[PDB]
Amino acid sequence: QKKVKKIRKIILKEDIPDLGKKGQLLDVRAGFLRNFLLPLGKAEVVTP
Amino acid sequence: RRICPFTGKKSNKANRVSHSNHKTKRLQFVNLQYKRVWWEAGKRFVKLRLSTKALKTIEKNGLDAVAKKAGIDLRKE
RNA sequence: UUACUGUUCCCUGGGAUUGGCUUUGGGCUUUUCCUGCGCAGCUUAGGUGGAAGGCGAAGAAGGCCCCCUUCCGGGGGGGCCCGAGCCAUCAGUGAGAUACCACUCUGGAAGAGCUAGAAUUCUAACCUUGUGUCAGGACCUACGGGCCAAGGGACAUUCU
RNA sequence: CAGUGCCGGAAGGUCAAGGAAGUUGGUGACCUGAUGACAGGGGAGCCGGCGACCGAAGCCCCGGUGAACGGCGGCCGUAACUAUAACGGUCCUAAGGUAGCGAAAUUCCUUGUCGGGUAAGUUCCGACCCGCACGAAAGGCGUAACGAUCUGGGCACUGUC
RNA sequence: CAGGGCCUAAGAUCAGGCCGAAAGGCGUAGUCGAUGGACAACAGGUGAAUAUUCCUGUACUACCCCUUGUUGGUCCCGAGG
RNA sequence: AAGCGAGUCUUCAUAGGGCAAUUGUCACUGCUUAUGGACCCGAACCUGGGUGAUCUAUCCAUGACCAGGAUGAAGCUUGGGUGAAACUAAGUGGAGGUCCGAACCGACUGAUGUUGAAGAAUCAGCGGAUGAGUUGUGGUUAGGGGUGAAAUGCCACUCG
RNA sequence: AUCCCGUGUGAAUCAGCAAGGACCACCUUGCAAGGCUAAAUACUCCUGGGUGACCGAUAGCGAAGUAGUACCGUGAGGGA
RNA sequence: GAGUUGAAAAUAAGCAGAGAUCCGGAGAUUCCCGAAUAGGUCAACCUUUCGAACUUCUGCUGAAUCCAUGGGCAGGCAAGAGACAACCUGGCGAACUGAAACAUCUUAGUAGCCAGAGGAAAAGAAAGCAAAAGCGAUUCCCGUAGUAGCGGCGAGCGAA
Ligand SMILES: [Mg+2]
Ligand SMILES: [Mg+2]
Ligand SMILES: [Mg+2]
Ligand SMILES: [Mg+2]
Ligand SMILES: [Mg+2]
Ligand SMILES: [Mg+2]
Ligand SMILES: [Mg+2]
Ligand SMILES: [Mg+2]
Ligand SMILES: [Mg+2]
Ligand SMILES: [Mg+2]
Ligand SMILES: [Mg+2]
Ligand SMILES: [Mg+2]
Ligand SMILES: [Mg+2]
Ligand SMILES: [Mg+2]
Ligand SMILES: [Mg+2]
Ligand SMILES: [Mg+2]
Ligand SMILES: [Mg+2]
Ligand SMILES: [Mg+2]
Ligand SMILES: [Mg+2]
Ligand SMILES: [Mg+2]
Ligand SMILES: [Mg+2]
Ligand SMILES: [Mg+2]
Ligand SMILES: [Mg+2]
Ligand SMILES: [Mg+2]
Ligand SMILES: [Mg+2]
Ligand SMILES: [Mg+2]
Ligand SMILES: [Mg+2]
Ligand SMILES: [Mg+2]
Ligand SMILES: [Mg+2]
Ligand SMILES: [Mg+2]
Ligand SMILES: [Mg+2]
Ligand SMILES: [Mg+2]
Ligand SMILES: [Mg+2]
Ligand SMILES: [Mg+2]
Ligand SMILES: [Mg+2]
Ligand SMILES: [Mg+2]
Ligand SMILES: [Mg+2]
Ligand SMILES: [Mg+2]
Ligand SMILES: [Mg+2]
Ligand SMILES: [Mg+2]
Ligand SMILES: [Mg+2]
Ligand SMILES: [Mg+2]
Ligand SMILES: [Mg+2]
Ligand SMILES: [Mg+2]
Ligand SMILES: [Mg+2]
Ligand SMILES: [Mg+2]
Ligand SMILES: [Mg+2]
Ligand SMILES: [Mg+2]
Ligand SMILES: [Mg+2]
Ligand SMILES: [Mg+2]
Ligand SMILES: [Mg+2]
Ligand SMILES: [Mg+2]
Ligand SMILES: [Mg+2]
Ligand SMILES: [Mg+2]
Ligand SMILES: [Mg+2]
Ligand SMILES: [Mg+2]
Ligand SMILES: [Mg+2]
Ligand SMILES: [Mg+2]
Ligand SMILES: [Mg+2]
Ligand SMILES: [Mg+2]
Ligand SMILES: [Mg+2]
Ligand SMILES: [Mg+2]
Ligand SMILES: [Mg+2]
Ligand SMILES: [Mg+2]
Ligand SMILES: [Mg+2]
Ligand SMILES: [Mg+2]
Ligand SMILES: [Mg+2]
Ligand SMILES: [Mg+2]
Ligand SMILES: [Mg+2]
Ligand SMILES: [Mg+2]
Ligand SMILES: [Mg+2]
Ligand SMILES: [Mg+2]
Ligand SMILES: [Mg+2]
Ligand SMILES: [Mg+2]
Ligand SMILES: [Mg+2]
Ligand SMILES: [Mg+2]
Ligand SMILES: [Mg+2]
Ligand SMILES: [Mg+2]
Ligand SMILES: [Mg+2]
Ligand SMILES: [Mg+2]
Ligand SMILES: [Mg+2]
Ligand SMILES: [Mg+2]
Ligand SMILES: [Mg+2]
Ligand SMILES: [Mg+2]
Ligand SMILES: [Mg+2]
Ligand SMILES: [Mg+2]
Ligand SMILES: [Mg+2]
Ligand SMILES: [Mg+2]
Ligand SMILES: [Mg+2]
Ligand SMILES: [Mg+2]
Ligand SMILES: [Mg+2]
Ligand SMILES: [Mg+2]
Ligand SMILES: [Mg+2]
Ligand SMILES: [Mg+2]
Ligand SMILES: [Mg+2]
Ligand SMILES: [Mg+2]
Ligand SMILES: [Mg+2]
Ligand SMILES: [Mg+2]
Ligand SMILES: [Mg+2]
Ligand SMILES: [Mg+2]
Ligand SMILES: [Mg+2]
Ligand SMILES: [Mg+2]
Ligand SMILES: [Mg+2]
Repeated sequence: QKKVKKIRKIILKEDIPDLGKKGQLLDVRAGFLRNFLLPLGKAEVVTP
Repeated sequence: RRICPFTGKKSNKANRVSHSNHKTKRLQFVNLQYKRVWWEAGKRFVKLRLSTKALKTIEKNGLDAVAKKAGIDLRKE
């Protein structure tokens, strides 16, 4: 139907460009999260 | 086959219908992708054909839940 | 076959697979500022309310000039010079003072915001190669497997 | 280069799914009406219709392209005698059949007319052009060699007669 | 002598592999597949019905057997043919 | 139709009009009707699933074959041409989808045959015969197909 | 409406959720997204009994004898 | 309980009242092909180092790669595989026909094919009916009923 921007809320475990310092809270697109951050150990998807 | 292992999706049997009401056999297919998925508990990727719904579900429940319900060992994959 | 109804190849848009940074830009804004020739006239009467108080040395009236809008009638406004005034029922006018202040409308501006569209990159999805390189008792210049690299790249492919 | 096809073009019109400002309806916590066996308005929610504007290709639009599909006309009048028409007028088209050939595997009327071959020729050869209805890569016109090809004549030869 | 116990061509099947409503389709190593490559026998005789097959002569391949001579050979692989 | 009910619908009006104010049933036998193959025999066809390339149509692999005779291209060597080259007899050479002609492949005319000797032949003649040739063995392509030097031909005496 | 599937979005837990033929209110009924279960019912390549207003060699099974045989077809198949 | 060595005589020999031939239960053997399964093949054969191939099972072993996966070796009377008339369940799924043509509709989710399992299968323990009164998993028959409905409101289809 209408494209709905997917929003994954995450914590950064290392510092990455444009994102920020280690141990940081953010919200991201699903593609960015699962295809880039997550395989490289860089981020962690959070649902407490 | 055009089948997702994980959700067991099948191609669906459907009539294409014209403005004239004239019916025709047709196939709607599962949306299948050749994807690599990260497996954290294996520290490694797995090549799979997946439905997109399956990809979703893997985001939601984590890969291992899904593969355990579908009974498919990530090792033999 | 330019009969009818369709199907298919194929082309093109939405959705999905599908991401990052940057630009440029169409339509809405968030403070806030620009802007109005019924006639009776101090005169290009903004509607509605608080309404005898405001604007000044964190420096006005008044003349010297820069800019922009323009119905060249005049309006906002930067610099400087200037130094104690522009003021209200003061009478007109359906509606009041450019003393001031709130949500705002006619269109303009600006930094900020939503959504496209568009163009440009980037690399990790995805695609394509490899007599590149490992590999089991031994091979895989036998298809293929893992790793690495190379070229593309969010296009394309596949699905709806 | 009008029609059709094909290619290229991007300014305007048209243009689906889908978005979408916004209106609109049903219900209804409730609020009032009413000498009839009831009725009228209505918040939130839920549900439904409509929907300005955004919305690609294609089409309409502009240009090219015949060894792409195909197409290549009428009517008049005129010259030392009959005649004919080089030359003019007009009409209509995208444009009006050039070179070469022509009674042809094409010619209706038709055994056209003329010449030749025969004692005698509806066939044959050459030429005229009045091409019903030739014509240029669905090629036009030539052409040595070739053909169990089609067609006319001649010598030899024969019971074909 | 002719095929098989040898080798491969066209082609066929095809472990794993890729794809596909099912059946299956494609395809790698492998394995099949002669109409080809490789490989050693002729004359005479007999003869109701067989003969390069049985008889008599000379042959020829492949193994095994002994003597002698050496110590590594065998396959996998590199090559010539 | 709510509904009324020996009445009711239409109506301002019973004013008129419409329809109503009553009726057995269960079998068996027959005749007909309907539904199934439906009185019987008779198509061309249509679709589904298999079976076929021992014939023929293309090809693939690997083999084999084509008596005999002619003709005489290039080339080459010689020898006159000029400094180079051209031009010309000569010899040699042995090309050709060359020629004549058996095998072999065809099938042009005629006669015979027509309940044939034969579901395409015999007889006399005829075309090709070193090639775009002939053929053997083993394979390939399969019917919404295949193959086609194209006839709608061929795909087991069957092929719009 | 109820039911079940492709593509995309995507809830609520009993103060709920679903159904009552678009939809809303009220009331009634029910508890989806985990499984498994006998009988009553269908059938005859057959087995054992039984009956027949069934046939009696052109009938009854194609087949009362080599019967899926002989024969025909490359084959599927036909078939006395 | 007396004769016997199939149809099936004849011949030849046996076996037999310490019980033959015969009938029933349980075992044994079961060449070659066939799922075919040591490898091959043109079924009923060949070659073999004599082997239930492959997939599951148990153990040992342990690639690229640490855990693993794959592979290798061994054990094992070893689970499966194939066959099967109709019925059944799932999957694919027509066309002639009817409609006096035909396209929606009908034929019909029928035939056919494929896969699967059983003596039956499937369904099945209310997120169900119903209607203000009540029922109490599924299946099957009678009836409701050719009713309500569906329908180029046609042919027809047809509940609860
Ligand atoms: Mg999304
Ligand atoms: Mg698309
Ligand atoms: Mg996208
Ligand atoms: Mg790269
Ligand atoms: Mg490799
Ligand atoms: Mg590699
Ligand atoms: Mg790049
Ligand atoms: Mg894309
Ligand atoms: Mg034109
Ligand atoms: Mg044109
Ligand atoms: Mg043009
Ligand atoms: Mg165009
Ligand atoms: Mg457009
Ligand atoms: Mg719209
Ligand atoms: Mg709206
Ligand atoms: Mg309303
Ligand atoms: Mg009310
Ligand atoms: Mg209301
Ligand atoms: Mg638009
Ligand atoms: Mg031309
Ligand atoms: Mg004439
Ligand atoms: Mg004539
Ligand atoms: Mg004459
Ligand atoms: Mg004559
Ligand atoms: Mg002539
Ligand atoms: Mg003509
Ligand atoms: Mg013409
Ligand atoms: Mg012509
Ligand atoms: Mg001509
Ligand atoms: Mg032409
Ligand atoms: Mg020609
Ligand atoms: Mg000539
Ligand atoms: Mg010829
Ligand atoms: Mg081969
Ligand atoms: Mg195969
Ligand atoms: Mg396999
Ligand atoms: Mg192979
Ligand atoms: Mg062999
Ligand atoms: Mg041989
Ligand atoms: Mg030998
Ligand atoms: Mg030999
Ligand atoms: Mg003999
Ligand atoms: Mg001899
Ligand atoms: Mg001797
Ligand atoms: Mg020897
Ligand atoms: Mg070698
Ligand atoms: Mg009356
Ligand atoms: Mg019939
Ligand atoms: Mg037809
Ligand atoms: Mg068929
Ligand atoms: Mg076949
Ligand atoms: Mg064959
Ligand atoms: Mg053949
Ligand atoms: Mg032949
Ligand atoms: Mg050959
Ligand atoms: Mg010979
Ligand atoms: Mg010769
Ligand atoms: Mg010669
Ligand atoms: Mg010749
Ligand atoms: Mg010749
Ligand atoms: Mg011929
Ligand atoms: Mg002859
Ligand atoms: Mg001859
Ligand atoms: Mg000849
Ligand atoms: Mg030659
Ligand atoms: Mg041919
Ligand atoms: Mg024809
Ligand atoms: Mg036949
Ligand atoms: Mg034939
Ligand atoms: Mg024919
Ligand atoms: Mg329900
Ligand atoms: Mg119901
Ligand atoms: Mg479904
Ligand atoms: Mg969903
Ligand atoms: Mg919840
Ligand atoms: Mg619902
Ligand atoms: Mg309920
Ligand atoms: Mg529950
Ligand atoms: Mg449900
Ligand atoms: Mg349950
Ligand atoms: Mg069950
Ligand atoms: Mg008889
Ligand atoms: Mg009989
Ligand atoms: Mg009798
Ligand atoms: Mg036995
Ligand atoms: Mg034996
Ligand atoms: Mg075997
Ligand atoms: Mg076998
Ligand atoms: Mg170990
Ligand atoms: Mg390891
Ligand atoms: Mg293992
Ligand atoms: Mg084992
Ligand atoms: Mg089985
Ligand atoms: Mg089976
Ligand atoms: Mg069984
Ligand atoms: Mg029909
Ligand atoms: Mg029909
Ligand atoms: Mg009909
Ligand atoms: Mg009819
Ligand atoms: Mg039972
Ligand atoms: Mg059951
Ligand atoms: Mg119970
Ligand atoms: Mg329960």
